[PDB]
Amino acid sequence: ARTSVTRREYDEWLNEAAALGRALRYPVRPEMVNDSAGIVFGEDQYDAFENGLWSREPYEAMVIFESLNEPAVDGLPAAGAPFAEYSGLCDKLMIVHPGKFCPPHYHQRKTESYEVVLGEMELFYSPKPVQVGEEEVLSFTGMHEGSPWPDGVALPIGREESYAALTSYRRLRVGDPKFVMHRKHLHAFRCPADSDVPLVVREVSTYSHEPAPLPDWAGLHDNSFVAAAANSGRLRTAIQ
Amino acid sequence: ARTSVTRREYDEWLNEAAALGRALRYPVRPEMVNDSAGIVFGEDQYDAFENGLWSREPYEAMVIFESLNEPAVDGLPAAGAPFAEYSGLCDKLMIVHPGKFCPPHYHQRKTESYEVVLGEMELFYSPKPVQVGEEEVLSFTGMHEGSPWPDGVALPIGREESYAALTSYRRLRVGDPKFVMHRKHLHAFRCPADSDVPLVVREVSTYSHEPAPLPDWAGLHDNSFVAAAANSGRLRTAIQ
Amino acid sequence: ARTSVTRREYDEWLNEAAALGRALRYPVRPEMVNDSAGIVFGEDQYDAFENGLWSREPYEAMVIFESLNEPAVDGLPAAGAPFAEYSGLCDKLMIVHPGKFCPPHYHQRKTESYEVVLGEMELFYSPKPVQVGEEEVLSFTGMHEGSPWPDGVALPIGREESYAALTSYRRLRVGDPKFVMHRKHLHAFRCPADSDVPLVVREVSTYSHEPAPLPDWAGLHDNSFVAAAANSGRLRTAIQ
Amino acid sequence: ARTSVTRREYDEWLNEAAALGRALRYPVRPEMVNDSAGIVFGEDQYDAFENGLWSREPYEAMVIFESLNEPAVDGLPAAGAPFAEYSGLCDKLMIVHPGKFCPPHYHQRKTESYEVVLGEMELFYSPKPVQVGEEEVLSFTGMHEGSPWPDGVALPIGREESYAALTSYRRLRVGDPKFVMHRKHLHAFRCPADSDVPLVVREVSTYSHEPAPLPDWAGLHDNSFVAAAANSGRLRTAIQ
Ligand SMILES: [Mn+2]
Ligand SMILES: [Mn+2]
Ligand SMILES: [Mn+2]
Ligand SMILES: [Mn+2]
Repeated sequence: ARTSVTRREYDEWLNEAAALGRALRYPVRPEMVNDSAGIVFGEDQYDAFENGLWSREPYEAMVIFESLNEPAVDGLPAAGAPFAEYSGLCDKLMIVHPGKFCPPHYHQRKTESYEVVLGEMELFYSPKPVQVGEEEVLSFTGMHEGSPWPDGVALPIGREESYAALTSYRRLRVGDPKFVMHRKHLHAFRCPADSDVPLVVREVSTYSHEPAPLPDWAGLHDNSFVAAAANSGRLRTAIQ
Repeated sequence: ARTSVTRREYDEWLNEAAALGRALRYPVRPEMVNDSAGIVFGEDQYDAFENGLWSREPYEAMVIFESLNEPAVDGLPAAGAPFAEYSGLCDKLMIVHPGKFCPPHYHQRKTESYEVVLGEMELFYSPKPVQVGEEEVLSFTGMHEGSPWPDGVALPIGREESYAALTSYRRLRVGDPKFVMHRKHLHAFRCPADSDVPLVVREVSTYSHEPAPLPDWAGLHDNSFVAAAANSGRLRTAIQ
Repeated sequence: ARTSVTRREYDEWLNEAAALGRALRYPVRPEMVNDSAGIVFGEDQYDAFENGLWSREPYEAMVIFESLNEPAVDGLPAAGAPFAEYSGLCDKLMIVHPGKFCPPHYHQRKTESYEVVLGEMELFYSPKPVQVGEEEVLSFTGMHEGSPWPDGVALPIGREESYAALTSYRRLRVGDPKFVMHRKHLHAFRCPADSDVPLVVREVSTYSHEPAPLPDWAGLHDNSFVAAAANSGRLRTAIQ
Repeated sequence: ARTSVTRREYDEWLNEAAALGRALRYPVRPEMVNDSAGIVFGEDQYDAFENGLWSREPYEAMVIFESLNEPAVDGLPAAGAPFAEYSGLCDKLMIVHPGKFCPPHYHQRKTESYEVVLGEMELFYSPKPVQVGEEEVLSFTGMHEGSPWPDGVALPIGREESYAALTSYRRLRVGDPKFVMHRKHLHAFRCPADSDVPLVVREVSTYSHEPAPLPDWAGLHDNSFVAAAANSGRLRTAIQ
């Protein structure tokens, strides 16, 4: 069971990913292609590189080039500081290879939108949000129900369970309408294992908190993954 | 002095603009190409169509295809409703022809980011925000100073003044970093008059209020144009 | 019945076409955007501009940006001069708006290939080549049969006849294999009248003779259009 | 000294190259992505894979997706068969990684054109053609002189000499005019070692003879590489 990705493996992975992005017209500047864009969700997932990203095997891994992550604090009424973290502007391109996933997780503050740039995205999610604290929350459009998963979705071994709660399915393609994923909703997507290209999608969402706009913003955790193993990973990718 | 755009003029304008968008890989669906995307800022500006969009003359006009404008209310703490309008997710592509402008204006709630897809964008703005009400506002990164205007920027006749306060300049190109324009800041951009293609840019910003997420969101005006004439226009484009 | 295209009409037509080209990644340099790229096939066809290129009306018109047209004479054996004209390298992008056609014609020397860049191309042609002279010609792969025309192909009024001989149909899309159109074959294509974007296609073919590589190449006519009217046009477009 | 490329190495190499192609809008169909597109020029060059394609090391290797290679025999006068091989239509996209080369070689029949799709191409060539046989050859535009090589062009070890005769230099970029390379001219290009993306270029040339349009076309060799070692390779790539 591999426990890390080699330097060559990582660089080629993010270097191909970077060029594929620019071609697809995304402003990926070298500053952004770094030892953090490449993500492996868990020590169990480093086996993704035992056969390669073109192996078509079910693993939790991806690359994320972030071009923007504006807090949007400036100009906001002082009385809005308490809730300023539920706002903000994040823009990032994500690259997922055939068969690979972006593990089941939900965000307390972040609300995301998806725009397929290349390939097809099989989105999985829970139509019901999670009750984060006894506090009262607003409603409006919520998350619709969606469709039944298509047959044959191979899930990473040992993470089979983390997908249970994500009953709703959705197939987003290039050209489709923008898809909104409200905070507090369990989501996860994958690139069809039999894809001919890597899934590529522009994520326009609210601020991305990653472990100072405001003092109370200091190291906030906004990523909550079902499978605990995934949590010990998103933090960084072990590169030899 | 023409006082409206003919049906053919408008359709060709938005239909070229629509195709140009899809080619540049923006998800412009026909639903979005409507009698509203095409905007003429003021009765004084319908003269843009006397010689055409490729006349290279200084006029205030543009097309905006909006793919997303999510309120981001769902999942927000009830106690955040008062400030929920300062958040939200808007995604739109804008097309500005050579010599044309997006008139001087500022938003009280909206914070924008720019990503040049095609061409070059000559951004003009005021380094100081405006004092909207006696209420207290937050700070953090603010707006940097920028550079002096390049010589020879022809401004639309009769609107010469509205650009005065926008002393800071900036030339954003394809590939450059995401450019953030904080709310309360006077902004305005143009496509260089001697351009060979239309300027095209992806605007990722906070919710765009246009004349119901929450009761108090009912018909909110978040667009404040310097030149009053521009105001009586953004509302709609007179098409014969 | 309009008998010419105005300067603004022409410029806007080729200027939108030019930018759409670069966006689709075709090397359209300004030298190429000239008073010749825009083509109207016959005086009967200037009525295309009566309602516009977005009229969706059946007319023979198009724009052709030629990036290459190499004779490929250098390095060729002296003994090959007689047949050097059937060789050469031409590279051009073509833009056809919804409902418009590229009139029925055949080339004696030129053999073309099509690559759909944007939109869909409805190709019409004759499965049998024409007997040009009593001279003996070679064979090999020839032109396959193809399919029946789909219902509802509106043809330009008065040119209805010139399409008779082109019984074979073919719908080429972006991604499809390269389609080869051998010389001596009657062809003509159009952009589906109900298209949402202009048809755009990369034509890679042999040398394009337009009214000196070799003395005998001096002003050669390699374009032979069925409808006589089309012939007196391809020469130039009447611009006011 | 590695003497072959592993299955995974090969696949990932061509799989990334294939998707990069489609993104840049080239019609790369799966049939085209095969155990031949990936090319290693010589057993001395398999060490390219010891550190990877992103090693930035000087090696002779590349991938070539061929979409068209029409003989253009059909419709040609019987009396033209002797010279039909100097004609034809080849269309292919080529992918060269940072620091890698396309070894010095010349073609007796083929004449090529280059169009940079992505990156920058540093083309090297000899301004004088080679005298292939006592036969007489035609002339017209020939090959201009060009420029001095830029300092610091690292050449693959052991092949340093094969570049000597290619004294003329040229830097072709996206948007530049079509570049024509006449047959009988020694050429070779590379992607700048410090490139951020792989060089990608559309090669539109005459028929590409690879070891039956006409009987005398049977297995013709039109590729003549300076370094002998390169010749024993282009034939096939050793994959474990
Ligand atoms: Mn997420
Ligand atoms: Mn604005
Ligand atoms: Mn033709
Ligand atoms: Mn060659």
